[PDB]
Amino acid sequence: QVQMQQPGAELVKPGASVKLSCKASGYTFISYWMHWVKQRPGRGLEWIGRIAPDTGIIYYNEKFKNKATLTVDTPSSTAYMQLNSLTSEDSAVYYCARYLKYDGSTYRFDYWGQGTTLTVSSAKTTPPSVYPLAPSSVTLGCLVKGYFPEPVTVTWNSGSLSSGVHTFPAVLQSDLYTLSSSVTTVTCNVAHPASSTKVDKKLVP
Amino acid sequence: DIVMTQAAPSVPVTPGESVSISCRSSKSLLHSNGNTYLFWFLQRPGQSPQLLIYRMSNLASGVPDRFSGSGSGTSFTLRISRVEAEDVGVYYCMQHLEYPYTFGGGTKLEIKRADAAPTVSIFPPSSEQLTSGGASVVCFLNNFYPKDINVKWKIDGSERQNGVLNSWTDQDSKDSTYSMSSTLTLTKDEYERHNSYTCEATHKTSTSPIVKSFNR
Amino acid sequence: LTLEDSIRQNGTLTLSAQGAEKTFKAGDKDNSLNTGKLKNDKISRFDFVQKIEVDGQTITLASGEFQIYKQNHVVALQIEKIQDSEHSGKLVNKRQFRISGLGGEHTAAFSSDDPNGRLHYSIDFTKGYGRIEHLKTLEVELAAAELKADEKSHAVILGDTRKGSYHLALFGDAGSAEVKTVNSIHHIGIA
Repeated sequence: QVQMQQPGAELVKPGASVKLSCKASGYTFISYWMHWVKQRPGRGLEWIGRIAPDTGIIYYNEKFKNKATLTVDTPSSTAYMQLNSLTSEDSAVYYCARYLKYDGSTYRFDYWGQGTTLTVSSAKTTPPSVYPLAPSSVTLGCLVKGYFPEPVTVTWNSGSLSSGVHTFPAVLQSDLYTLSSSVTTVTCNVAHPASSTKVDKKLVP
Repeated sequence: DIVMTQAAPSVPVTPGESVSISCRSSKSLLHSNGNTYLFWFLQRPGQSPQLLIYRMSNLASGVPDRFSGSGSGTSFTLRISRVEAEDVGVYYCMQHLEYPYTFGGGTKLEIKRADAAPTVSIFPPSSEQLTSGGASVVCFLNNFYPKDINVKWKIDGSERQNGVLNSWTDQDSKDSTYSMSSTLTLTKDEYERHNSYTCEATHKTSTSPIVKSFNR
Repeated sequence: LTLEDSIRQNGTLTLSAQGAEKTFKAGDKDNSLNTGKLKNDKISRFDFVQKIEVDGQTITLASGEFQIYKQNHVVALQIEKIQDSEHSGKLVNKRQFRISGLGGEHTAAFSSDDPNGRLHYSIDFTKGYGRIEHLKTLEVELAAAELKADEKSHAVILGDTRKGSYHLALFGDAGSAEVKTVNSIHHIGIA
């Protein structure tokens, strides 16, 4: 099926460059343009530019003329996007989206990448510290403290337990992040893509 | 550049009723070919934007029949005939008639539901954290309405004003409810010097506030 | 009878007229048409649509009018809506005139929105000069040249236009001409 894979997160020092990738699967890759969208933390979706793997042409937003560089590799079915001279205002999530070069289809922005959370800062990646929170319904917690940077993927019982789950937004204290998650043979599954860590903690008395 | 305006920042609605989300453009999105190039998108929290409506009125594959599209030149509206709780989120309009493609501001759908009480859960610091030199007491305010709630801490009967970090969830995709988590960050030292810890929640649900506590 | 050069990107060709539509899919020999069964010495006009399928959906690449000239042994395609797959990504209303026909060849008139054109040319077997008039364009002359099989196994004039290029193919016991004026490069046909 159509699948578009994006790296979960990427941290780099300010003033450097980064080349985001977006792999493609399940469709005739050369027939579709590739658009890139930035969603900063808070609100706002900006359209950056499109690249055509068939014609090689890039149409770009003037605001990202010297900030973004769009390249494509048809053999690997991957599109890239290089961000340059990175500042603090570039800390954001970046999406890819397919767009058929032809008018009259249902194949335009109908599939979106999971997003790449790009954090640009001078700090260093810290894997999370995971602590299970335990005391007709039972509430169980899971503390994910002192990680950097965002995001993380808290999950219970490998996704089997999905109703009654309450994952809370992170808090930035002392340069590192921290969240908690609740739910009402129970396993807390935390992942930190930036440090490439997966932690599975069981909740027991 | 074409400017897409979503005048309503957020709209409230009760489950089962009808909602209308609107969007205005700086120039007619009608091309000479007669096709109006407008998209409607739904962004659920922590997820990628999802196509809902294309060509201003045509429903997209996988989009429920509740969603409806209408519009003219410089005026466009998305309609949900019967609003369910799964429709909570931010709705974005977008033009693709001219480069640069431009989005709208986004209108958040808010669900007005029946007032409900928070469910306190309290948690002692774990043995692993205590061994690690840290101590975080963590309190949960689960499944309440509305988002306006307040939190107080009692260390051995006295209030605490330092290291109290709080986090709020968005509207539940099913319960249409909110949730909150307050965490008191202590050291392994001063946590070991106190016996009674209490987490207190104040809400419109009850005149008498709810507090749950624990003692080691 | 069979027109394979009129199909684009190995797709389809839905010609439709008089409440009937026949789709000539490339790669199959079953596609055929009138071998002069339509009225001779008359331009018969059809409404054509060129389509391909990408990832399980048909997309119209072009559409417009499709006119033919009938003899014992020239297909013309007036595109009215073509797609700008390079820049806009939209089906624009660009009008262009092309010629994509052939018939039964031997071995050894119309223009863009101008149906009333006269082709008066003569050639003698010296080894093809002709005059074309009755058109919006003022004063066009086909330049005489030799003929040969030219790997097509059929005699070809391959003349010029008066700074131009013309091609006429012999048949029986048919042509296309390219001219460049100040306003635009006009495509003319021979029959």
